[PDB]
Amino acid sequence: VLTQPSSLSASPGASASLTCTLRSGINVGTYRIYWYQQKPGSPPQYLLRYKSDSDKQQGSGVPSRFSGSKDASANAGILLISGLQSEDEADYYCMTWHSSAYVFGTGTKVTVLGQPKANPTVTLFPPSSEELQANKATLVCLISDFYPGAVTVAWKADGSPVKAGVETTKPSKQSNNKYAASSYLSLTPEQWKSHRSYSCQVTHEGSTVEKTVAPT
Amino acid sequence: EVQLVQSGGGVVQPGRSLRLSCAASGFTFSSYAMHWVRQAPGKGLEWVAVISYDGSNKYYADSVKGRFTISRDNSKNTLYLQMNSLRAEDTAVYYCARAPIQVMVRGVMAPDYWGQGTLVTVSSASTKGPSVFPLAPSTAALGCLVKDYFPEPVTVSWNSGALTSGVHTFPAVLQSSGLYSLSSVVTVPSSSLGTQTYICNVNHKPSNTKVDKKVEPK
Amino acid sequence: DEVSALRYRIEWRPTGAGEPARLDGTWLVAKYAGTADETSTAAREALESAGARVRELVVDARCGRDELAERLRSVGEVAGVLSLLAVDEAEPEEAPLALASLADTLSLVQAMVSAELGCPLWTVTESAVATGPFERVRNAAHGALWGVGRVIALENPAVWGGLVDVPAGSVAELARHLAAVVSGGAGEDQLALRADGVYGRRWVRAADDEWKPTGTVLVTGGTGGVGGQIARWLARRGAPHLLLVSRSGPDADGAGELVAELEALGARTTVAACDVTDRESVRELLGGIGDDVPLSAVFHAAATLDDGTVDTLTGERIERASRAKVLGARNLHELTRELDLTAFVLFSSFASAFGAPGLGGYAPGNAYLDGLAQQRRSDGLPATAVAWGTWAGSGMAEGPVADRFRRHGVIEMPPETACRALQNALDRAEVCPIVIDVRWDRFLLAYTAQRPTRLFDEIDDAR
Ligand SMILES: [Cl-]
Repeated sequence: VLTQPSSLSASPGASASLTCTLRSGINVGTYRIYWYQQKPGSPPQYLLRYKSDSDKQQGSGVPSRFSGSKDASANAGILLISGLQSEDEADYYCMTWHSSAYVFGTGTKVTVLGQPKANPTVTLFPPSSEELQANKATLVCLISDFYPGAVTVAWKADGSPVKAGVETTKPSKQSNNKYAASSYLSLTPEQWKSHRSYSCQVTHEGSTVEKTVAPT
Repeated sequence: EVQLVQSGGGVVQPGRSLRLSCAASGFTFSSYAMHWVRQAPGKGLEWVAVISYDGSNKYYADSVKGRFTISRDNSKNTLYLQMNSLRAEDTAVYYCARAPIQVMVRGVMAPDYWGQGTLVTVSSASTKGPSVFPLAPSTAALGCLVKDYFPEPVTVSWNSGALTSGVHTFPAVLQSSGLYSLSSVVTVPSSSLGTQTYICNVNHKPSNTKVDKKVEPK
Repeated sequence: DEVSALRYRIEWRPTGAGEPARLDGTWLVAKYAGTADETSTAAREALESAGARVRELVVDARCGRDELAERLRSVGEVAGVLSLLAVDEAEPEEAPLALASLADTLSLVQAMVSAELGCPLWTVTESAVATGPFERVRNAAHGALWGVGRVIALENPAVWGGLVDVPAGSVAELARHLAAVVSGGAGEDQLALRADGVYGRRWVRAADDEWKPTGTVLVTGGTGGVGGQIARWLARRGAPHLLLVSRSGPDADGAGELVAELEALGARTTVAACDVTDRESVRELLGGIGDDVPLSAVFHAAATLDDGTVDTLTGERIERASRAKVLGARNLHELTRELDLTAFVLFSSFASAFGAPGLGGYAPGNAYLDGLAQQRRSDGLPATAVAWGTWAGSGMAEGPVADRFRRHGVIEMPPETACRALQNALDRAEVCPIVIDVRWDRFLLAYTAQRPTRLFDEIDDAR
């Protein structure tokens, strides 16, 4: 019923026009379109609503660079973010009443273009005493504050790749707009003590870094 | 300030029932229509239902009509969603959300304030509390490994909420076994490691697991 | 049956201007110094060509009726006045009845009476009437000149010649027909000149789909009188949500009891205090309507004020008395332009449909509604302007005026029957239904006691 582009990108200071298109055979004119912003790990936040120049309202506390309008040609509602800042990266949902229900659009992710590369911070933990005594062994590779959000993670033991026992998360966006991921290598305590040293290798944008732990 | 405190999530078996509640404070509950909205993880917002300020009007999405009942208790400042015949499609974070204040004797408007949400997981899998292990320091990074729990979520604080700077709690990994694990790490000065104490506070509400693990240098 | 006998409409029928003509004496052409030079020229030539002396009478905007009366006593033996005050008239931003041509038409009429000119006034308007749906009313306020002019004709026959509409910006029709019109052969005083010929205003009897209230229905003047009856009717027809508006709102006399009455009839009802002359206040009100009960119909029953004073009619007092009706209508029109309304009903009156002595302060604002509904329909928007007769029961002072209407053959309508007439008018999408109980035997003799008319030539009961 309500169609939004999955992604929209613009550089800081630009005017991002987010569209909310209604099915053909239904006139956008009479619908009051509500707009919500949702940032990682937070509840949606009400921005504004727009039906026409006669009937519109700004959400409490919402900066006025967020504004609404409609494009009758496109049969679409518009959310305009003037003066786009990095703080405005988020998912944006339109919402309206239709029939006997409210319906949300499919959502638009807004990326601010031209942000500087951020190299990953890599922290490696060996199995703890308490876990070995419980007869298990987990190595923990934590990867934070990288940008863009693409990393590859490989583990090696004594120079040789380690395929088995590895579980890696997809990248997830942090509240500062950089990305985080974690990788876990699960071993038996005998496996742990077997090899000489283990390594977590993090490749980001064609640069590879490594951290190493040794049962010794 | 306006608050919507949500209760009643967790695991529920396909076909069975679950009742969510949302306790409201900081405004005159009976003057506001109330919505429920849900979001399956990583997916879009899906409107569920609304109830008018005085409870005489209710509307539901097609996808839940005939299975869910929304209701409110204006003498207890509480909102309810009674969910029945649940399927895997119903797994989501469920948000309480308040409309703006009522002006006319009849009519609803879309939410202007949202609660924090509660995860409902429709599964045959059993609830399992986590094991907590210290990650010793080796600035210095130390932390807390919270392994093998189901379902989400787990929260981690440090020193009962007094330590916030440089605290990083990572999204969980979902293993092939179906169980989750996560890590919480704090970056602290190395000079304090001898004196200052560091405790991670782990909460897995679905299984009533609360653990306070001290993390010392090895 | 009861309902069908209430039903009329205004039509424009082909008619003869009159034969030949030939005028004597001096004709004054009244105009503003700035406007209407081309039409004045054609008018002069057309009058001179029929054999009249013609002199300009330049009127000041919003002039005093006493200096104008002095001027008229000096010019000596005038045979007629042709007014172009409403020709080539600017439309500066103001409330619709602030119109100078309305104010100066009244002062001109009064100055002609004060100065004992002994001659009729003829007023020209430009696209102020539509002879059919293919014509657009250009400025709905100019119909106010017709509304009050019909009253003036009933109060002082000698001073009112008549009213003549021409296409805006053309002189050929006025040039062709003007002489025969003012020579007054056929007793026509309400004429439209068109490229294809001459038309006279006429009353005519008016002989699956079923309109229903949905969402929110708004009633202005909704806390009393006719609007309160409308509220009750809407509640019986199942209006999901009634929004009643008046100046006093929930403090109006009887408002709390009215709300309880409507709740018992079935309708959940909101009452709001709102001054509908204030566009921004109306804007706020419409923005508070919920999404599940969107505004679906407007019933604009805001009444004309009457303070109970009997001064001479002035355009200024008419504009003030009728602002809720007039400015409220225009505000609601502007603010609902983009909603999907099923009905936009303006409450007009027999005061503009045919007029009566004493109703000069009421006809102009109701005439404006008549034109605004036609304009909206030309522009693709829903609109109904119901010219009501009197209503029984709710509202209306008892005394010598309302007894006088009944004596003159206008019988109060039961609210139930009037609302059924409105239902039928809505189901048929009539733009300007007239709904009135007339006893023609009596009414016609009262209406033509001092002045003949052709307005009722097409009604069989009239002959
Ligand atoms: Cl999405």
